[PDB]
Amino acid sequence: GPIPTAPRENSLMFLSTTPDDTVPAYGNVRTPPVNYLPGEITDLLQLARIPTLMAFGRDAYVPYVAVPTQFDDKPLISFPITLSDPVYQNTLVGAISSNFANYRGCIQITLTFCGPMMARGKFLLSYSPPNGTQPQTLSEAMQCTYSIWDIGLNSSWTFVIPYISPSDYRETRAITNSVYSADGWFSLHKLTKITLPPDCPQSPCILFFASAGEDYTLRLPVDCNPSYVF
Amino acid sequence: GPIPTAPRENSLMFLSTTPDDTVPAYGNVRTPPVNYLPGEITDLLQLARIPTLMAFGRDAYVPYVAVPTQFDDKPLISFPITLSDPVYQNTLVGAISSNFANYRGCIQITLTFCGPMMARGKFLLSYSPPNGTQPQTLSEAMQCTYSIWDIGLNSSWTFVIPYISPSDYRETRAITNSVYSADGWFSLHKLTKITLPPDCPQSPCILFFASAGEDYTLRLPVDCNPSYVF
Amino acid sequence: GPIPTAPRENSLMFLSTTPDDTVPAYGNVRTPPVNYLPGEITDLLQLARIPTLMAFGRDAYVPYVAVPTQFDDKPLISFPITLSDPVYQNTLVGAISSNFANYRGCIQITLTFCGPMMARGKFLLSYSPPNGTQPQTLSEAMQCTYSIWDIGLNSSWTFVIPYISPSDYRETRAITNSVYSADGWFSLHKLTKITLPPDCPQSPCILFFASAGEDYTLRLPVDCNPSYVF
Amino acid sequence: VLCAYVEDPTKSDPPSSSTDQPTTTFTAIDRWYTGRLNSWTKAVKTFSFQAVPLPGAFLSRQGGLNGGAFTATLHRHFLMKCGWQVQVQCNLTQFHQGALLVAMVPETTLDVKPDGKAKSLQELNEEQWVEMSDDYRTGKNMPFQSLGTYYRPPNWTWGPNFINPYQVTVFPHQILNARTSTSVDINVPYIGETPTQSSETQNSWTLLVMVLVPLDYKEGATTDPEITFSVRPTSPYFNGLRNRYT
Amino acid sequence: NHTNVKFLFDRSRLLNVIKVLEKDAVFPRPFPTATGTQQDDGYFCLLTPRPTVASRPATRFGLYVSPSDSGVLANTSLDFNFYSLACFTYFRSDLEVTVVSLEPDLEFAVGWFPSGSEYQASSFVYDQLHVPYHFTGRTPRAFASKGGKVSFVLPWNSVSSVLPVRWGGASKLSSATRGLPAHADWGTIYAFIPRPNEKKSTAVKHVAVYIRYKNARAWCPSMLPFRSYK
Amino acid sequence: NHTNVKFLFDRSRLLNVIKVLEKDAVFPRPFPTATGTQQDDGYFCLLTPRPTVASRPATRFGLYVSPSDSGVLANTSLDFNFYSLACFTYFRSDLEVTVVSLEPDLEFAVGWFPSGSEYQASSFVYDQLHVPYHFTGRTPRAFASKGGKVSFVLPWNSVSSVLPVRWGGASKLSSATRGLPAHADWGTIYAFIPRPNEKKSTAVKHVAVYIRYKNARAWCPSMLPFRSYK
Repeated sequence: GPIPTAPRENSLMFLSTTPDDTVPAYGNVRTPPVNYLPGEITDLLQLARIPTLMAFGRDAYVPYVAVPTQFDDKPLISFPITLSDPVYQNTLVGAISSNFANYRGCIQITLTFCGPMMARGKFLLSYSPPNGTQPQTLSEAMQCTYSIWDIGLNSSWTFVIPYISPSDYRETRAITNSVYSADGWFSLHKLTKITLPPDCPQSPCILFFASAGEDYTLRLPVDCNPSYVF
Repeated sequence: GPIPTAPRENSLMFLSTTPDDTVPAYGNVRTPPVNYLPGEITDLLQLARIPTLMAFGRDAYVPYVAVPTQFDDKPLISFPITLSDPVYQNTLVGAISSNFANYRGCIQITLTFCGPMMARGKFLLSYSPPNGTQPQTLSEAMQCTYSIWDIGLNSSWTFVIPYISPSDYRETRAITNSVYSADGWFSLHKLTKITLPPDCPQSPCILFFASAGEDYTLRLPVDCNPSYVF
Repeated sequence: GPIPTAPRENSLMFLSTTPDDTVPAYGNVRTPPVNYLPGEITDLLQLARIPTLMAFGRDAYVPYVAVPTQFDDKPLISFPITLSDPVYQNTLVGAISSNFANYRGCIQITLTFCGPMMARGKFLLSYSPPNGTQPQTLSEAMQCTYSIWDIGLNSSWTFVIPYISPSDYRETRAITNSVYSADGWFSLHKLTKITLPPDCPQSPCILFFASAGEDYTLRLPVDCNPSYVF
Repeated sequence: VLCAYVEDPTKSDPPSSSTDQPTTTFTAIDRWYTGRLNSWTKAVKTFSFQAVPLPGAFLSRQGGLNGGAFTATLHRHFLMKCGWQVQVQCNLTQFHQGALLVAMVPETTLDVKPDGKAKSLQELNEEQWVEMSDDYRTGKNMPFQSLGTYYRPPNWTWGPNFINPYQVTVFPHQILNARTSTSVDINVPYIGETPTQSSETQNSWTLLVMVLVPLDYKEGATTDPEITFSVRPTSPYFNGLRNRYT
Repeated sequence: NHTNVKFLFDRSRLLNVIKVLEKDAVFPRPFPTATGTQQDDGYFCLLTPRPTVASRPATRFGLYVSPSDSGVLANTSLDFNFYSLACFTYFRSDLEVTVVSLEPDLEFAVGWFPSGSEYQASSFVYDQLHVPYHFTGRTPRAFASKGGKVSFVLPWNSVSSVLPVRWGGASKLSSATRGLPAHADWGTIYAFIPRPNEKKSTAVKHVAVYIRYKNARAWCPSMLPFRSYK
Repeated sequence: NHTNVKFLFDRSRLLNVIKVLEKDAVFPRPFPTATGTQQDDGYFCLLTPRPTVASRPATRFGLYVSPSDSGVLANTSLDFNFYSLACFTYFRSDLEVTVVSLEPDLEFAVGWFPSGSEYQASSFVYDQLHVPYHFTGRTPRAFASKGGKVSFVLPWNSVSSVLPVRWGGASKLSSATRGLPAHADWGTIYAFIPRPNEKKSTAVKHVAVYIRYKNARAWCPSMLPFRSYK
């Protein structure tokens, strides 16, 4: 006879993200084949790992950092490492990951010195953990995690920003995210004063990228910000 | 075709304690691991067995019992053995078990003589079954279940209160619970008069605990008393 | 995906005698054991077979039958064999079986002569099938099914009333139940005149019971008569 | 030595919320840190506790608790993850009676003024022993939120960082009785909502000395025993190297 | 095993009675909130057993005794059946939310956004109707039938490993951020009538939010709340 | 794997709020449309994440800022939750349509016609009632219950192999047909009240169209939309 079924309390409820199919209406359709198209994106972490340009206030922002010839004991640029920060809005790290809720991995800033060929000098690349006050002095930059980038064979340096966090994942749209302030600070410092040859232009430009590490992982898709369309 | 199902009389009923799952909305989430935390409470009988302090009216109640030097034929303290009695409200026996409906086991009063070191004496520890009138005389205390606690090597005595009941379980929020009155009476009597040495303080204090035995078992969770929050 | 179920025409119908379970609300309860209680009634035919007293109009009715010394050609008592008859209302045959709809078996009238010890005599025990007129004469009693009960070793006779019926079962609350009238008639006749010794009381009493045979079977529980409570 | 929740609280893996090498050690790890704590007298009532927050004591120096090169390592690393090991001594003689309750309370705000921010060092000297009032029993003194002029301020009647004073023996504890021992020995591992918490703003444990039986001694006998303690972190894992905290 | 932690907290209980949205909401601005801020109060249920105020995690719990007219009253929620049986410090479990209507024949719909994310607060003009941006999104917006109940099980989404039942640190810097965990929540839900904003009614429809903790795991044994002696 | 392309776009989201037909429709005439053309506007939902206008595929997306009286406003749809996470060029998936009513207790019905086909726009006189020709057909006309929801999964029916998220060619010849794909749609749906045209009411009943992309496959990595810096 009839199978006696007791329907549950969520009967006749259309839930949006129900992980199950529905009734096919117009089945038995042979779709045309798509074997000819190359480069199928199986996973959107194939595009967080592609290095895309950052932005810098000096709606006309600048992907590079000008390098003034004045030697000084303060950072040449120092932006905080937060994926809601407006130096990451138009990357592919901070634009994919802003539409999610949690991340875990290593942001990988790829540098590119776009100055002349016979430039010689060193740069210091200090990532700081989130402290109560932003590090400015080069002495305050040596004590953090650093790596010295020379303009030698390395006209392109990929400084892997570490993942140091009291939780397994981080809130990806949050200014604070943690204890008191701003989640860290990358800071490109100039270490020795830069020898630019004459009849070659002074004030070179260093071009910054922002990719993601191989262990970069995301979680919990949220409804995105639809304010790209206005 | 369709499977012919006859839905039951309790269809579209959300019952609170239904022993079954529901539809997952936001699945495929890898939670951060919790292997690092020690001491996972699997079972709340791991905390009924931990000896916690009792209370005594002399909202400033006293965990100990003062011991006056007057020798007397009446109990030094005698509280009834009921888990709704206000000498058990702030233990972990009478606070876990009050939020349930039935118990079965042996309350284990752990004593601790907090007097000076050179005290010498004996105490009698008489548990009585529920009688029509509370036992007061030490002669009325010897005839019940007793155990003689000396201030010798034993400055800490754990008197296991037996479980004698006409039912397999007991109502855990009830003054009466049984035939006429009050479910039993522990009673710490002093047996010999206590020799306290001079230049050591008279009137010592005995500190009482209330744990649960190894066979202590609880049943039928009920909605608790929310009057801790006012 | 979803299993396509077509619910039947009796959906959301609470039927009272549905032979199926329902959702457990407060499960995982270990009940206290009942191994100590003796005499578990598995089946209520364990109490239709226990001989209980009948009633006789002479609300003060009489379980026995007085035996007058007048010898006579008419029955000493003759009640009809119907389980709605008021000589069966307070037995355990006619009180269990009245709350059902059908029966099948042999009513077993257990006699007990409660007179003095030196009584000597015979009794005739004639069950009649349902005839158009009740048998009265002892000559009309010999031609039916009879058995001669002597006051010898047998001061207790269990006359098994046969089951003779045109249907496999009988309506158990019905005056008529069959062709014209009253379903049969047990009749205790006195056969020889009863020798009671002097200085022993005249007019003895015979005590009647009403049990059920070993093949007595019942069927179709109905809603009972709630007029015991007014 | 009352180990907590494990056989060996020294066993501790590095945190899984870091990508860098943890600074597993510093220049003096097999030494204790001795600090003063207020003396216990007759006027101390029942349940008047005294909390020593860890690692809140190495920073504020509660009772001369100088952290040496552990405070100067805690200020130079962001995430810190250690299991503590305290040792409270108190010279209970034969001439005293009473019983302290030395526990290691997980995650409470007992150094917080039931009426403001965090306690100073002078205000820990004025009161000397924090009386178990209705606020500390109901948790009504963990710091209330500044809601602002818009929301009407509710009547805060309860807060989940209370002390039920009759239930403090559930924690890792040893009773400093007058006639069994004179010192306790508690060793606890790391706990926390994360695999490693912060350094400047964590309170994962709290040394807690609670008077269960009030001190009584005869006049002219041994008077007013002092309370010391000795905190020592077991297997720390410092992550996030940076300069000194500002 | 009725004291089993996985069994004891695995049952539905009330958390908050929140109001149902009828327009594009303004999420409550963080503390402190000055007067004159136009926002929508009490429409959001921060899914946490810890005390809340204005749909944000609170340090203490506070109700109202004499709620006079001046000021905006704040929806403060607490899980009364939790803390009376929460003799522990940490508690990770997967939440099961059930949203029962408190309005006769209401068609509502339940949004959600994870721990750390935020409400999307605007509206797009579909067909000259202000359809808000909480009808869409990558997060579960379950829809109820007319007179039905929304039920789904949410995972442990937060970036904390566990939820601190008792917490003593500081999320931001100190001075009244002691004992206030930031990432101890399964998220936040809110009810909305699935009609556009020009069909906003005048009545203020409430709805009730239930909670079941699937797969409860508790760590670090701690206290139970103080019961008074009055 | 929450960044998985097959997992990320596999969830329901809003597309368009279309009006429900109450007569035999006139499908919107192709662009350009002169004034005075009697037709039925905005009743059709062209099922495509690409921007639409007047139920036909559009090049750009355009909303209204100050919708004054002169002219007929046009139902422009866009999948806001798609393009913010569509960092690719091509996208083939099987569509799952859910049509939720925005009218209290509406009995509607959802037509469909494939990619490249057209609406059948006339009426046959059944029993002196103008029954239109969208009650019949070889395409799915799913019928809703009174207050129910229409849901079915549509296949990739179009003659294009994939749907170009970004397209640069010309479907017809040039001069404003650049970037306008012709066969990038799963079809078109429309809601109709299943009553004949003499029972046409006066109110203008809306309905909402949801979309789930079953078995999403994406090719050719490309950009994400530009987020402003204001």
